[PDB]
Amino acid sequence: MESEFRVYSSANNCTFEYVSQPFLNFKNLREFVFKNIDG
Amino acid sequence: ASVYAWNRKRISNCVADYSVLYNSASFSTFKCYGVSPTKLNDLCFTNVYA
Ligand SMILES: *[C@@H]1O[C@H](CO)[C@@H](O)[C@H](O)[C@H]1NC(C)=O
Repeated sequence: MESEFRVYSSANNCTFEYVSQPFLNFKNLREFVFKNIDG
Repeated sequence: ASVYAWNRKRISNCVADYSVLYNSASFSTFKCYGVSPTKLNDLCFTNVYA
């Protein structure tokens, strides 16, 4: 059971929110590419 | 809200249909400064402060 969230202490000024469908021996391989081009 | 404590809502990440507001008969004042209502429905803006 997931019952511990400790990643932040505050959230003051939000500009953008987006809720989506979930993306997800070692059995799974997950590749991601993150790019910042022209905003 | 009261005018001293006027509410500000930031509008982002959506499609703003201005023709619905402009063609309404329920508004007494729709005075636009700096832009015309006809081309509002075409242009795009970063954020809208309401
Ligand atoms: C950001 O947050 C602080 C405190 O929460 C506030 O004083 C400031 O006006 C905010 N700035 C914007 C641009 O929302």
